[PDB]
Amino acid sequence: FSSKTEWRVRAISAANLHLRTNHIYVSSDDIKETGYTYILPKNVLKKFICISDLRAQIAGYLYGVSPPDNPQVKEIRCIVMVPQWGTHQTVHLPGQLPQHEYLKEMEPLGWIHTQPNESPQLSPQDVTTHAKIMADNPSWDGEKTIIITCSFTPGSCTLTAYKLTPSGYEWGRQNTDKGNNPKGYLPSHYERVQMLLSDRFLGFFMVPAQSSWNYNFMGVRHDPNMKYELQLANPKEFYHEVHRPSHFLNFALLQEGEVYSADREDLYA
Amino acid sequence: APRQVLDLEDLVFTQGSHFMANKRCQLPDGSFRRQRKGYEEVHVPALKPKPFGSEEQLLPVEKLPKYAQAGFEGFKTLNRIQSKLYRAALETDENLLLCAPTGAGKTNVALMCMLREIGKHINMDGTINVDDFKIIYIAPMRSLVQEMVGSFGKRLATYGITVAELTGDHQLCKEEISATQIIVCTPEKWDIITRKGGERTYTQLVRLIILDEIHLLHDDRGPVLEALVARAIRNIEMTQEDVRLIGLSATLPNYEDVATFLRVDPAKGLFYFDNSFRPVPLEQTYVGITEKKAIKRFQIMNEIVYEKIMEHAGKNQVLVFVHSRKETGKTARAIRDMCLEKDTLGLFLREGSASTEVLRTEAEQCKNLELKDLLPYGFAIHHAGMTRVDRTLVEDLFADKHIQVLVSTATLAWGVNLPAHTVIIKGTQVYSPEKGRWTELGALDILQMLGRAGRPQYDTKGEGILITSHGELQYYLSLLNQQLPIESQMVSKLPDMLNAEIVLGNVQNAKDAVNWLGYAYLYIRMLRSPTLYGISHDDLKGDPLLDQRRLDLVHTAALMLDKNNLVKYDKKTGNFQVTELGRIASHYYITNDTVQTYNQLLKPTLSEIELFRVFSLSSEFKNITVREEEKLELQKLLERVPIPVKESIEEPSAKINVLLQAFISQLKLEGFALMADMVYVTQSAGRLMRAIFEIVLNRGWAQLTDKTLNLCKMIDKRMWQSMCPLRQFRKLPEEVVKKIEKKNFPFERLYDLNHNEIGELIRMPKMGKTIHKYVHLFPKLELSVHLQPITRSTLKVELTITPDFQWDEKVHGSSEAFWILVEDVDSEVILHHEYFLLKAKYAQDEHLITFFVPVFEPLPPQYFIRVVSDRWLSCETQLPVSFRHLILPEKYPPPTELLDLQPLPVSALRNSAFESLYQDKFPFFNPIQTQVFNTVYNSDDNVFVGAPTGSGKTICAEFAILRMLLQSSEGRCVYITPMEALAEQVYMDWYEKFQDRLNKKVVLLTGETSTDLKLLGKGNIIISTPEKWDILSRRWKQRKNVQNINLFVVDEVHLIGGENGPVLEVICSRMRYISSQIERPIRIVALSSSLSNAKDVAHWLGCSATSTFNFHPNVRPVPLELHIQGFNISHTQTRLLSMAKPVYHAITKHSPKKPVIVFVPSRKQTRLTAIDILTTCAADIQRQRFLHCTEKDLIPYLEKLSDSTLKETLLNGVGYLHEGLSPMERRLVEQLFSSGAIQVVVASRSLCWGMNVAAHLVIIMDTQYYNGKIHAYVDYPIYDVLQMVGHANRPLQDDEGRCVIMCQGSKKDFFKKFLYEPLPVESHLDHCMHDHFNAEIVTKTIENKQDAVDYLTWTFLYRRMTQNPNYYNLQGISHRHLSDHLSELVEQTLSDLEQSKCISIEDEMDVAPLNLGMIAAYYYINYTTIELFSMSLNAKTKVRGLIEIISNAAEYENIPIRHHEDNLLRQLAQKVPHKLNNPKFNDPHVKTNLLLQAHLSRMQLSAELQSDTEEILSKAIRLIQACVDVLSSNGWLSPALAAMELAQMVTQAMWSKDSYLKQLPHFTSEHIKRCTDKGVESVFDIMEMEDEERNALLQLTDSQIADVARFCNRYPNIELSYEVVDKDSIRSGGPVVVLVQLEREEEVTGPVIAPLFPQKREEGWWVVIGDAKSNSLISIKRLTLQQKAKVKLDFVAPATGAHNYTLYFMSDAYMGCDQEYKFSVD
Ligand SMILES: Nc1ncnc2c1ncn2[C@@H]1O[C@H](COP(=O)(O)OP(=O)(O)O)[C@@H](O)[C@H]1O
Ligand SMILES: Nc1ncnc2c1ncn2[C@@H]1O[C@H](COP(=O)(O)OP(=O)(O)O)[C@@H](O)[C@H]1O
Ligand SMILES: [Mg+2]
Repeated sequence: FSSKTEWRVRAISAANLHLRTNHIYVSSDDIKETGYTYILPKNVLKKFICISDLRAQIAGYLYGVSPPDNPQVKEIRCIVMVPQWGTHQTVHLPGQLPQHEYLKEMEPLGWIHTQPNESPQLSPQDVTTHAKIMADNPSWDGEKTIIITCSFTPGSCTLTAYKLTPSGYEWGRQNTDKGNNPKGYLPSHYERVQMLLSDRFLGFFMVPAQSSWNYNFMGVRHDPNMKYELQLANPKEFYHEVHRPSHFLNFALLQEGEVYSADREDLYA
Repeated sequence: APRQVLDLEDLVFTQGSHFMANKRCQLPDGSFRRQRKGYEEVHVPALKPKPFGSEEQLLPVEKLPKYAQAGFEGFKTLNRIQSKLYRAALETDENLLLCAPTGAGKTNVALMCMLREIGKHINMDGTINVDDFKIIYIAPMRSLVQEMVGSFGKRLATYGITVAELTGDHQLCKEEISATQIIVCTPEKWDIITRKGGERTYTQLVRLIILDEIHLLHDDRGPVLEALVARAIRNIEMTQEDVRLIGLSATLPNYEDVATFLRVDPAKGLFYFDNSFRPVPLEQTYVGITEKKAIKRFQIMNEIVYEKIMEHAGKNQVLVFVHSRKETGKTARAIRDMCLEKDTLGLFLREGSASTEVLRTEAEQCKNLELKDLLPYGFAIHHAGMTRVDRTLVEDLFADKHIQVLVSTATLAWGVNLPAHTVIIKGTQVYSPEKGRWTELGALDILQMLGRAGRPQYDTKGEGILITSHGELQYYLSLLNQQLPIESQMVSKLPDMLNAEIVLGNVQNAKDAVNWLGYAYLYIRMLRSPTLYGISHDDLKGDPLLDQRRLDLVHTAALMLDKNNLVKYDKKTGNFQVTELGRIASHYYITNDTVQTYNQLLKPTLSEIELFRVFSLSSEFKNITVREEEKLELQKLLERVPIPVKESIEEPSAKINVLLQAFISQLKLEGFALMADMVYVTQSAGRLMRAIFEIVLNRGWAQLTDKTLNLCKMIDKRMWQSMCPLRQFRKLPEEVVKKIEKKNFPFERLYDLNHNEIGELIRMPKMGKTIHKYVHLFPKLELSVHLQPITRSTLKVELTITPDFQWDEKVHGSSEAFWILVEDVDSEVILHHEYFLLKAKYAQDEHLITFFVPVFEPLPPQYFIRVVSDRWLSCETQLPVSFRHLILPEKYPPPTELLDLQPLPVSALRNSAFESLYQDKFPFFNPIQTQVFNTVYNSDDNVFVGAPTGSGKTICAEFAILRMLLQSSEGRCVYITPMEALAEQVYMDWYEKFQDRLNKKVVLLTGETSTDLKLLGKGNIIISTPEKWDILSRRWKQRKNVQNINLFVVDEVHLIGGENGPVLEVICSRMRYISSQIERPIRIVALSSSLSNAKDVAHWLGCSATSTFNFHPNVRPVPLELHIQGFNISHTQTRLLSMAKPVYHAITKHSPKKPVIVFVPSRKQTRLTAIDILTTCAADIQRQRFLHCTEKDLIPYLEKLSDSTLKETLLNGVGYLHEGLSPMERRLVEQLFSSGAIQVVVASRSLCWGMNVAAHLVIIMDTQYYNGKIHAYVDYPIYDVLQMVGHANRPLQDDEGRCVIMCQGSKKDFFKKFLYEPLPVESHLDHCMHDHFNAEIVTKTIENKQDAVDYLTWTFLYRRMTQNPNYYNLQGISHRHLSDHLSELVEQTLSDLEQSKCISIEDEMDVAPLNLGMIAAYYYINYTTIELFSMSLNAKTKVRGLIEIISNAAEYENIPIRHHEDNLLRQLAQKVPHKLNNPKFNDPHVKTNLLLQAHLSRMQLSAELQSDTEEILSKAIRLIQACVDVLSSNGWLSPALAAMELAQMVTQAMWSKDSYLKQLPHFTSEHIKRCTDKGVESVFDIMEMEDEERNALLQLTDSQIADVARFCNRYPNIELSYEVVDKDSIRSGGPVVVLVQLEREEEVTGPVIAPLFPQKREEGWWVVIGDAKSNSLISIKRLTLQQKAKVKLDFVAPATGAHNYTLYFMSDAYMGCDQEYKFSVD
């Protein structure tokens, strides 16, 4: 980013993200039928789209349970936002997975992220990210956890859901190179999975304890090994004042400017 | 005739206050025009003072009244004009107008007008007692207000009267300025503050308002002053209470018009003085410049300045007023460099080299400003900008004449007062950001700055020089000589003025609007100069009164307000209706174009980016434009702002936006134009942004109300949130703040750190302590919540706010404001919000707020409860309220349908004798009754009938009663109501319905066990209240009269829900248990209001669903129209006051000609509201509309009255009812109302229950009331409200009944939900539990834990627990869930009961009652009470202790605390016999101690607390006796005997050491002197008296002597005989038996005579034995005798058998019958 002009164009843009919110598409494609099927409550989806930005990927972590007596469907009941920052093609979020009390009741279902340009494939950066989570986390089950990619289409939003195949998981555990075309990448690595939106139940948010989630505007304050706690509260928007301290901390001024126009007229209170 | 629309644009005056209505002017005498090249110059000489009139002298400060003289010190004589009008000032309330030139000293005239009022309230032994009056001083300028409060304070301080500026934000400082008198303010301040209502708490305490510099009428600001005064006058006409008005003006024509406006009688009230009365004569110089080109002009004026200044360069003083900030010093240095360019000519401003103190100007060298350059020479500069103190240091320098040239600004003339020999006004033109352009300065600005010309002391005559543009040269002559008309700019503002008056409710319709405008200055000006104001003389003749013009006028305003949605007004009715948008508009003084711009622009989804733009679009900024030259800087500023403007390019929107940001971001601006502009924008921004917040909050859109309140704070504090909150404490160093901002360490993480750990972060440890102070000074709340579901739709929330911060009134001040708002799942919608305000006193006191919130079909994971400070930035606490475990109640089945039946005639019951008590009242039973009839009458089974109050269920009960009547001659029936008032109300009816007509005896239960027992069993129908029927019937196993009852009736069973509900529940349950054991069925009939859960109640009380009738509130004999009126004012006084007018209107609307009842929160409020109804009754031009008979008819009724105001209120048809009224007064008022004589009655809330007179319309006013105990207001209990509502029923006549409920904003939705729906009812037994288990264990109804659980299953609690488990904190709906719950319950109840030693728990299974519990159960006393007793009473306790111990009793915490009872009880406690140890005066235990001592000292108090005293006394004796029992059981002689003594002292109302004779009636204290001097010390002494000296002692009166004789007969004459059985044979451990034998020769008749006691009582006696030497109670017994007794008591012999003891004998009532006999055994 240009860090001056680049900030503002996208900033007055994102104030319209809520317009997208009511036009969304969902990939319908061939159902494995032996697979799990994930239901995403619409409210969290709306809010998640609304906090995002149209260039930097933001990501969120999925937490849910399967409804009683129906083990093959996973309701996503919660999204957790952790300290993070994006690129246009990927997202850097820390090594620690969410730990918190409200979360103990549910299982992790993977993660969801915004995707500035729509691609009909799981980006190598993703399969690599996911495998590398999975390597370090037994908590995440290969077969149960997914990557939901939410892409910004014109005036719209459109989303797909992927699972790593074991081929993919091994490649990704192995993979170093984060470029858009790493060696040995294959369409054999991922698999699409069945997902539905729902108005039947409401999902909720988990959000960083002492800060907010969006570190894009401080990259030096973000570290892979950084630790965080959580709370029950909603995410602030991308360009929210808090995510942007450096800019509100731009004041170089001498007080005596106030000497000029010392006619104080007030008369009201 | 129909109105016509007109254009208000061409009808106003542009360039107001520069108007110059006259196009012709005048010379003064010696004046001449001399025109030079490029400039005309006009000269007028000084005026000639009017020669002193024949025998006219000045008045010294001696010869005017004694009191006022104080505070005039330093001043020996009065000014000529002051001396002229002082007489009318202090001797008359007649309104004043003075017109006198600047310098005449007008203030000190008005001061006197104040010293009169200050004198109107005075006392001998105290002076100027200050709560009677407040004065309002309106001054035109801010500096002037400041300095005025400054000097007024000093001056009036001798009186000790507190005068302050009103700069207050409304809410924090109201309660601050409450105690403030003579408050000074700008007209505007007064107008907003009146529009909000901050004034309406002040007014009617205002006898005086000063309008200072009232010629401001001519300014654009004029309409404000016009709005003030108009309101004041128009208001006085309604209230009939008057006010003095004192106008002060510069000398100008139109004086008589301003006189008419102020309602000043021209005869005695008008005062005029021309320009000759200026104390320092003024020679006027005016140079107008003809040059068109400004470029040449900015030379010419420079040169005129130079020549004029060199003219005075000799010994003299010049002062230059420039209208620029910077040019104060740009004008100087021009004069300097010119004098240097003059070859050192003009220099030597002194008498020599060293002379005239050039070392004064040189030695003052180093200073803050640019002065260091100018000061070495002859001149300097002054203004607010460059320095603070050096301004005062320059003023000191000018007064002492060390500087003869000073260039400055208008704020110097308006601020601290110093004159100059000659002053020179450069240019007269200023920059108006409001107007967007340059304009000539105002009238008052020149008048003020040129009225500074010449000194009062060091000067002979003053001159002044106005350098202006030739075109305006005429204008400035019409001013400074009196040629100028004062005209009103009112038309421009007319739409905004009208709104705010509708907003205050002062104008309902078009007519009231024309009436209002008839009070305007513009009205008298339109009358006396129509030619100027747009009225041709012919159509003026056609409408002389201007009725049709004032109707046309205001019609356009009405249309403008309608089109912008401030008002909904249809042309047909002519009526206005206010909208919330309108109110917001008025309250923020924002124009009606801006507000509609906000209405259309503002949407829920707005970003900050957009919020700013919408702000920028405010119509208030319409004239602001962007100049080419500044567009260079604006761009830079545009890239240095945090919030993107980029939506807009360079246009006004951008300029305004970037400006606001610049101000918040704290940025200095190079251009002057931009600076002034920015100032305008930011000053208006507070009100603007705030009105946005208010709007967007009322809508409920969460996110944007956050963004907007935060913006508000950011404007107020001048910073972004991203900056450290510590900055709002200005006390802090900047570098330290910046240092803590350097490292990012989140602020809320500062609380964990101590003083050292703080300093370690920024490595500045020296600061470590101070920082800490601030961190804990920063307002912090912690909050807890208790949540329980009410219905599937609604949850109840109890929020507990606990202050976490250290209060300092030099920071937090008198009050701190917080918004609590509960937001929905996404923090999207605000489900509810309240304004919570924590006062100074109550920091550290946890406040409890209770409110309900809705829930919706996809039950959400949680709500959020947010709390945020109003003014404080970055100060917030959020509380997730999680529903993850919530279990919603079962949805409630539909109410049983009201069948369509042939309405049942009274001819149904075949009994004629029954028909008789109905037929002559009503022809037919209502559908409810007729549907219940066959079930309740022709059939024997238990029924439940719910129908909303007013449905006639009483006679439904009477049906069942009649059935029982047929069933058996002697058939027995018990009837219960939860309200004692309602009980008496039932008894009065049923006694005539049954005992009178049907011969069947009817009774009403009372306090005493004995009398009550005797009562039932003689009666067929027993009417009682739950407590009376608990104590009796707990023991039911022994009392056959309890068991044999045929019918049992519970009325208002929904009352189970409320407190004192558990007792009701427990007695119905018990009733069922009895019917279980008696083997005979006992029919139960229960009556409730509409109940959603009626099924449970029925199932509990054993009604089959087929006999259950639960009806919807929409089924009522007489339909009800319910209306709810929300009021957004949280402060209760203001709210209550501002619903006064709506009350009257509610009558005139809903029930103009029909009976009306008004319920009020306060005992006293009833009077006040009756008054206000009458005073606003006059307004309507309609007097005594509520009186339906002539005054001659009311006289027989009014003869019976004490209350004097009640006579008045009744005379006009109102009247009131409350606690203090004599029962005769009340009966009378009720009679007058029901008979139809008076149409309206205002009644205390307490009387809602026991009131036997109904109405057509009922208006509930303000549903909260005041509780002294927690010092807060608390809502009316819902059932109460429903009862008040049910009080509008008139089935005999009306086809409808009406109710209006005026309540707070918060409480609106709650009523909207729960008044219409049937009500849910839950059990409270779980909380109030111990007492009953104890009592029941005592009866051996609970023999062991199992019996306890079983007992639980008979209750309503048992029923409800599984229905709505989350309410009872039961976590599951399962079997073992409920089972485990009840188990844990009896477990802890029995444990807590065993800990208290009321029971013993054996093996862990069985239970038995112990001593304590036995007592408790016997006297019906709370268990904690007698536990307290158990740990309190000791061996050495005596009456001093017994007073406080018996006071702390639980039954005495029901005693409440009223408005300001903290001073009252202190004043009483001062004078009582026993003082207390640091007592809190809001505590009811303390209050009952003091009331009790008061009763013992026979002190007569107010009837208010006297009622209270009587209630305490009612239950006192029981407690006392319980103490006797605890003490005797514990084995202590002295305290026991003393307690019996206390019983006696309470009975006869006297202290322990006192005359025993004072028990006799008509016996004074002065009687005791001669009685004791005679030698007669007791009643046994006056027994022997024959009829010779008996009445011949002191006073002889046959009636009183007989009244004493009956007492003497009734006084106990009792002879005992005591022996020890087999005295000579006694062994250790052996039984000792002492037999006592009582007899009485006194005639046995009647009860104890003790007139000072509310209860009738019998003679109780204790026969005690004890060894008095060891303070040991050896034995005891209790008895009631009546003419014969035999009482034997025994104990266990100690030691060897050679011993001696004491026999005692004692009463509970009479003093002095106590008998001791010391005896020896062996
Ligand atoms: N009796 C007096 N003795 C001394 N000074 C006086 C007296 N009466 C008035 N003044 C002077 O008059 C000035 C008051 O100005 P005034 O004409 O009251 O202004 P305003 O327009 O506010 O009424 C004060 O500076 C005061 O010094
Ligand atoms: N059949 C009837 N026709 C007209 N009015 C009735 C009838 N029955 C009762 N009322 C009126 O209803 C009032 C009491 O209403 P009710 O519902 O019985 O009291 P509650 O609600 O306390 O049980 C009485 O004042 C009586 O005048
Ligand atoms: Mg009743």
